[PDB]
Amino acid sequence: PCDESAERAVLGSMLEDPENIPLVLEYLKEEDFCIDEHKLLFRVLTNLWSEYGNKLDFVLIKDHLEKKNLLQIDWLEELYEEAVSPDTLEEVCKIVKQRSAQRAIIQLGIELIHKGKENKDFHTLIEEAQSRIFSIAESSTQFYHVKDVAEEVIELIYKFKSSDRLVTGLPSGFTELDLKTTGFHPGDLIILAARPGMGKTAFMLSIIYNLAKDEGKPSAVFSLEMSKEQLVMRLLSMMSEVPLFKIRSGSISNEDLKKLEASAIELAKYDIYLDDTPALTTTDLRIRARKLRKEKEVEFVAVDYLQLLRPPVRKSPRQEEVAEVSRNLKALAKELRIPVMALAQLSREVEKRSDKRPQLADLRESGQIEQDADLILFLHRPEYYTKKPNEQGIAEVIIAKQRQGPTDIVKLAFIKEYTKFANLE
Amino acid sequence: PCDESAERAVLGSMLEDPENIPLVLEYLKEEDFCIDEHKLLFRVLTNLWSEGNKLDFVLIKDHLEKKPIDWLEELYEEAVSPDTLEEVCKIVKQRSAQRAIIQLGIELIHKGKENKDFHTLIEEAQSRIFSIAESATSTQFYHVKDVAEEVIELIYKFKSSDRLVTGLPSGFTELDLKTTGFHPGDLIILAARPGMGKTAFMLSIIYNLAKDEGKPSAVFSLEMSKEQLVMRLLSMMSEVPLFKIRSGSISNEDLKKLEASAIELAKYDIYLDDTPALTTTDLRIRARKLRKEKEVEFVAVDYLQLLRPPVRKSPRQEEVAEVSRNLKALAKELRIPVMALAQLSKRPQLADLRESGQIEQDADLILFLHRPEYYTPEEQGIAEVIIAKQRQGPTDIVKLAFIKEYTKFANL
Amino acid sequence: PCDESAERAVLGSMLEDPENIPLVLEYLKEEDFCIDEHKLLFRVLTNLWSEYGNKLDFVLIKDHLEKKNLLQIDWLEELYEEAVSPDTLEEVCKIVKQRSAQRAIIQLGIELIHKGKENKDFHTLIEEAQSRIFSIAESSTQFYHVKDVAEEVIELIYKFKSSDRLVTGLPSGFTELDLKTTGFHPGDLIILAARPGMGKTAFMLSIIYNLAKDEGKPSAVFSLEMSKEQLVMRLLSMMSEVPLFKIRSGSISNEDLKKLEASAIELAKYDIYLDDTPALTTTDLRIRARKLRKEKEVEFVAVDYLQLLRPPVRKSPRQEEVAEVSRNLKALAKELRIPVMALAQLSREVEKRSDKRPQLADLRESGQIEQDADLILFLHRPEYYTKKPNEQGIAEVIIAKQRQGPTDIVKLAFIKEYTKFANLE
Amino acid sequence: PCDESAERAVLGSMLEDPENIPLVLEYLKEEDFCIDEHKLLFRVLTNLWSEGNKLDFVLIKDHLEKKPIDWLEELYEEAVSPDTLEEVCKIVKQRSAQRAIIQLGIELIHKGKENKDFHTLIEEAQSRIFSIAESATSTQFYHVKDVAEEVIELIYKFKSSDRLVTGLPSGFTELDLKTTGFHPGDLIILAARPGMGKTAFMLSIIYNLAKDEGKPSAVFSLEMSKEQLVMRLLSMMSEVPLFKIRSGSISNEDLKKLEASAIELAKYDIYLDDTPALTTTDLRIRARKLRKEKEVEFVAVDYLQLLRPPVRKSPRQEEVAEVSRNLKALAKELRIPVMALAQLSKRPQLADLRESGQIEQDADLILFLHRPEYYTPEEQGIAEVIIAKQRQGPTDIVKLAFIKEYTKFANL
Ligand SMILES: Nc1ncnc2c1ncn2[C@@H]1O[C@H](COP(=O)(O)OP(=O)(O)O)[C@@H](O)[C@H]1O
Ligand SMILES: Nc1ncnc2c1ncn2[C@@H]1O[C@H](COP(=O)(O)OP(=O)(O)O)[C@@H](O)[C@H]1O
Ligand SMILES: Nc1ncnc2c1ncn2[C@@H]1O[C@H](COP(=O)(O)OP(=O)(O)O)[C@@H](O)[C@H]1O
Ligand SMILES: Nc1ncnc2c1ncn2[C@@H]1O[C@H](COP(=O)(O)OP(=O)(O)O)[C@@H](O)[C@H]1O
Ligand SMILES: [Mg+2]
Ligand SMILES: [Mg+2]
Ligand SMILES: [Mg+2]
Ligand SMILES: [Mg+2]
Ligand SMILES: [Sr+2]
Ligand SMILES: [Sr+2]
Repeated sequence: PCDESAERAVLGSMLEDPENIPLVLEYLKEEDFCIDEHKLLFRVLTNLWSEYGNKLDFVLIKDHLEKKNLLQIDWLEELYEEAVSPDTLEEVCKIVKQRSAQRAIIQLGIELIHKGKENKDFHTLIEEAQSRIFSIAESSTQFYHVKDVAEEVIELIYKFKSSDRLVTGLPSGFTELDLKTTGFHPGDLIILAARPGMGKTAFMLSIIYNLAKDEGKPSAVFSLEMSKEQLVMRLLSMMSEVPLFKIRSGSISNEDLKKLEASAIELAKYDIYLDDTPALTTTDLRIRARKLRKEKEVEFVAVDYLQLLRPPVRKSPRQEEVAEVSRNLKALAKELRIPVMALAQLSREVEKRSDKRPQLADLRESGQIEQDADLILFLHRPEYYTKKPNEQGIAEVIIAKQRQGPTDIVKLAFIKEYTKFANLE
Repeated sequence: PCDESAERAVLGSMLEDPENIPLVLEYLKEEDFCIDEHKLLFRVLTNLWSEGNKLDFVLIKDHLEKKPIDWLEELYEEAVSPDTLEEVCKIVKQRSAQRAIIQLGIELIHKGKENKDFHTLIEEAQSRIFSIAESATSTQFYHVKDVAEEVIELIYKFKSSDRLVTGLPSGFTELDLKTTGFHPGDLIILAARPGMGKTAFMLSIIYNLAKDEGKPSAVFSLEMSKEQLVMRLLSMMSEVPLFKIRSGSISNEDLKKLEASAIELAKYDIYLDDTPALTTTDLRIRARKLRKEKEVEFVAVDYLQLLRPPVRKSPRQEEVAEVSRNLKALAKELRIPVMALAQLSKRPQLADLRESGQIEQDADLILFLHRPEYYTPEEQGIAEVIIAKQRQGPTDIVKLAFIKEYTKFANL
Repeated sequence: PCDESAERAVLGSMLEDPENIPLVLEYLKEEDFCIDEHKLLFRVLTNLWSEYGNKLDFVLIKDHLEKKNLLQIDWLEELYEEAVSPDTLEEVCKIVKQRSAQRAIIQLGIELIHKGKENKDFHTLIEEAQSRIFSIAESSTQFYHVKDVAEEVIELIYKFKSSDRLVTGLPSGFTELDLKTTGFHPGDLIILAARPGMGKTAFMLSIIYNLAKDEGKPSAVFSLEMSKEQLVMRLLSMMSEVPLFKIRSGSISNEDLKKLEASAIELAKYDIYLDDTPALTTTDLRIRARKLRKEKEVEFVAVDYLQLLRPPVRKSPRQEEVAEVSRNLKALAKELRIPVMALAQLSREVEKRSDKRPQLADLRESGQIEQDADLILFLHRPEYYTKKPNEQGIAEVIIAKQRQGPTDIVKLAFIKEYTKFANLE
Repeated sequence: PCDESAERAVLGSMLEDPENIPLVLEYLKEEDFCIDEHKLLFRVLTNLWSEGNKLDFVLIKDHLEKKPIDWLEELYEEAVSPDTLEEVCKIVKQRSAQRAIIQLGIELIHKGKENKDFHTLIEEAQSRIFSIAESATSTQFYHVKDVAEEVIELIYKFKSSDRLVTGLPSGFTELDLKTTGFHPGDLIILAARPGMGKTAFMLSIIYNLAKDEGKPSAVFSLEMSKEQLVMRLLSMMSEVPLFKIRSGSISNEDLKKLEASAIELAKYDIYLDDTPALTTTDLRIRARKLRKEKEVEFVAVDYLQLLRPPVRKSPRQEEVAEVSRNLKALAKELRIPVMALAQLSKRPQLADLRESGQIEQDADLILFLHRPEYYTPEEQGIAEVIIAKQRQGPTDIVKLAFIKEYTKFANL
């Protein structure tokens, strides 16, 4: 009817890292604990976290205990030992919650029988039972009346009205796309989806370069696909307009080198953070993105690419794993209050159709990703298909999903040599 | 917890006077009696009314001929005054109500004892608590006599009402004409290709419902944020295009319109929950509470494929079909119409929907949306609402106006 | 090697509700219990249930304990507390049985080694081992010789011979179908299967109406699809011949109302019980059907419809769940000793064939339902398909499975307006 | 538990006289000896018989040339009288039998210790107990010499028998002619579309088997009740149509015929189990006991798809194929022919059966039933039995008569 070993880890994980506390607070409340010992500890830490926030210590906790007189400590240290990982922490919180809910239900049953054996009004008992089951149901996210939501929406309209910006939110750097898309707003998820070799990795690089150079803003990229050196080397080729194949092959002119050196200096000026760790769990990416957001102030985060990410617990069907990863990414974007852009790859059936450009259906094949991506961009290169079209050297960016406006298409220039996207005229 | 003597006196009093029996029949029924012998005598006495009204001891014998005469005569000796009787009838009912509660208590303990996801346990616990609260009896079967009378009263109400529609109106006159309306306990499915304006059509329905019918509604938006959704509706009301809103391109004339729309919308009662992925069980639990607390007469879910079952099924279609069944069960339980939106992979037809996991079989009403201008020609400003399935019978089509910029539906 | 917590619940569940005892008796025997304490309790209750049957109390049990002197009681009350649900009861009985069987096997092994170390005849030991494993195997349903079965069959033939009935068993109300089908016999499962909108819900209503009116017999319907009000409202339309669409729309003439009122009076005369609970588990339906059979005496039960029912434990493939539900329904029909009729829906592929009528294969698509349904009926409306056939207003009932006779087809009249089936001429 | 000296004397006695060795060879074999040295000397001595019959010490040396001579001479000194020898041979065998039992005991403990469904544990426990009981030795391998002699004896029995059929006859002469018959340890599959009379054909087989061959049979009827099935057979015997039986339409002349058929059927030994859904493991356990207790020489299962494996498999075909393998294993273990009926989704052919989960590969014999009148013409009263697969080789077809009303099969 209860599990202590579980509660032990919940309290312990809260002791070692304070940040863990809120996470537990979302999952649990003081009274899912069977032990009064634990309910007190849950209470004091819950209060302590708000007052001291992140910098909560063990000596500081001890001093607070002494002032209260609540304390009489080795046990606390033992609990600290018992600390468990964030993923396991979520797991043990869940099992604690289920036991608690089970206890609560059985208790209601016991009471109703007792009340029933005694003589009381039927209406009173059932209404209270309704209230009690409602309370158990509440213990999480609730319903919102339109009046409260309306007030926040109006405030958002005010901020848009009061802005001096041609494009609200972070600009992409590509004028026609940037105008019709209205930009990248804080807390939304953007999806750049294209077939392999369509230049989405390059497009990401163009975006982050344009952001750092023109807007003077820092960005972060998790590159699961290519190493940080390859990413930077490609970027230098984009800046200096020295062909990438020559750089990698090792054939360069002294004049070409000086151009590359200068490009390196200018790039060093810009603030850009790279993580090339090959396969990250959503939990891993979340942790890294959190701290990177705190230490460095990043207004944009790119993940390349989506399919390379994996859930903390693997499932058998592929689609559920993707859909889960997507759902987390959107959750992260909101949490960080910055735009998050995830890249995605398209399956073979895209090119089996006579149109040869991407469609919404092609993305579905990967899962129910679309449901919460606030903007969806496709990349297409007809040229990719063959030599012949006299068109070539051009690439088209399709705007499959917008919250603001209708479906539209934007044509831009793409130079295969330097792997650089540029505005047409 | 029942009394043989307290109710036993009810039977005696019924034997003595045949005018006593309708009085007890009003207060209590056969199920409330603890003893089979009392229930049986209660049964025959109630049935005695139809087919001699006042023969007080020889129809008793007559009933015995087709079916303890000394014993009932002993019961005859035990009887009480009519003022006495109402009191003892009340105590018989409460003891019966007591049993129902105790039974519920035992069941609730059992549920806790079982092994299920706690959400499931909470969901199943709510259903039993609500059913017993409504019925006052553990048993859910109803004799047709009781149902028939209630139906007749309902028929009176339908006749005496000025139609329009006996069910909840969409706000669109012609569609509302072909459909009886949205009745309590049925599932309505709005299915269309992406960008056909089904999300907007839902907003139009709930808005028209709130303003004209003064009725509360609930929307579960799995796709777009509660904030995102609301701006939409404000855009529909004030007729200011979303692109202008966001761009910062708007003017003061635009604003005040948006503010007024915000005030007007705040007047209406509409509840929103945006949870990115809901299980059907979560949704019923939440809708369960929302129906009790705020009394919402309509529920919209956007959209269907975003929902998932408590236990995952294979591969897809069965999982989606499972969701449909759950929503239907929700509509039945909450006794309100529930509308779920669905996405589709010339016009659209039923076959296209079947590829999506065969929802058509569990649905009481199916609506499609089609916008010929979206495919792109010929002069047009219109979008058509198709009815694939109606419990009544015929498939029919309703045109309506659609404004691309405001994403607003209107009667022609 | 054993589980007490399990045995605790088995005894407890028997204490609170006597009816639970036989269920346990089917699953378990006195000696699957590791505790002598439990074996005594199992023994006394097993004996007690037969003598007192359903009305077995706690004071009465205590008095019996005292007369025996077996008793010396708080523990018994604690056991009563420990009572578990019917579904869980089945689950814990299973785990008790497995431990018991495991113990039994290991014991045989121990003995054989002991016997082996000692000097005994090989033939004697192995034969006894064969006997012992046979006993474990027995502890459930056995083989029946044809001689015993023949005697019961002959008795059934006698009852058919000695009957004054044109149709033995419950009549359907439709003369041609009723004659060739020979009727609905006690303890068999009938399946009415048709595509959505083919009028099976209406056909059920016709059957139950005809039963109550003509034969003066009570019936029960579990309507998972439509509410009790909708079901009754439709039925009133069938009786009064007032079109259903007018009733629901609210357009009626005072003359039409009086007809409806009279129909309500006549319907109130008939005994029909309705349960509109939306999704029932097989366990739920079984419990309700049991008590409804005991309190009210119902000779017919209809379930509309099959796919809406669900097993106590959900499985991943759909077909296994259906097949399980079917299997339970047949088991219920036998148990209740009354005919049980379940309605089933047919998938899209029925109308993808040029014949456009249902076939046995169409039903298979839903699972191995057919294996035990004692009669299978299909409904077909060619008219449903289009206006044109000059035929219309007619519906055909196909007799796919019969135990008595060959495959046959019966044509009947169907009025779309009133949603009523009627005999043709 | 063996004795070096007790058996050691057996070896000595074999050294002394070459007429002693066939006496011990009759009682015991090489496996019964505890020591490798004894087994090896036993081996060479047994093989010494074929290729000098009576050289008592120099073939010993001869065997040593191609392969402890002082030691065996010590064994030579230890020997005993021929009456003595039979006794010590008996004790060697029993100690050996002892070991087999103890080994079985250890294994049985292990099985209990493992984690499986208890039915599985009981099934696996039975198989080991039966094999050791039959073999008297833990090991199941047999040298071909022993098998060859048994085969030869069997060949004698086949030759000296008046055929007809060396295997179990169906009752239908021409079919029985083309098939050797139903032999012990093989799987026969009767596959046909619904209503082709495969259930009836089975009843005809088991009836003809019981009446003429005086042999017991077992049927697992998963589809129809034991009562339902039996009436059928009574209908077949008395030639009274089922529709008349049930309708109450029958006459006294009909009855007595049914009663006589009931008496005649009661004379025959036939065992029925109707369990709606059986696992294959349950079926073997039950058939295991039924074969031992009542000694049934034939088993029929109606029908195949209704069976299910101990562990569920995906999606379907593999699950069904698994069932086939299990039944084959059952036929092998019980050493009797096992016949399973199957349903099919011009004539019917092997391809149609393969769609059903590829049973053809595990089956020793495959029979199809076809009734051209059922499809409906031309004058006809006949149904054909097709052989798709025979271990011998050729596919062939056998006509037979079929009476629609009695559902009865007969020779033309
Ligand atoms: N190292 C390289 N050398 C030469 N051309 C390249 C190189 N990398 C990419 N390209 C060209 O430019 C495009 C770059 O796209 P890429 O970076 O592969 O995006 P994605 O990750 O979507 O495949 C490719 O289509 C290819 O034609
Ligand atoms: N500013 C605009 N100009 C033109 N069309 C627009 C504008 N804003 C929205 N739309 C159109 O309105 C439609 C909204 O449909 P929506 O309700 O989102 O459909 P669904 O519910 O299927 O997602 C989109 O198809 C979009 O093309
Ligand atoms: N409320 C109604 N109003 C008008 N016609 C109806 C109504 N309900 C059913 N019908 C007609 O009569 C038939 C009733 O069948 P229905 O009750 O839907 O059985 P099922 O459950 O098999 O679909 C339908 O085919 C339809 O044409
Ligand atoms: N009274 C009857 N009149 C005509 N045909 C009948 C009668 N009774 C049974 N039959 C036929 O006999 C056949 C019985 O076949 P059956 O052994 O059940 O086949 P299966 O084993 O494939 O189920 C059915 O096809 C049925 O049509
Ligand atoms: Mg890439
Ligand atoms: Mg939408
Ligand atoms: Mg229906
Ligand atoms: Mg059959
Ligand atoms: Sr109290
Ligand atoms: Sr001993």
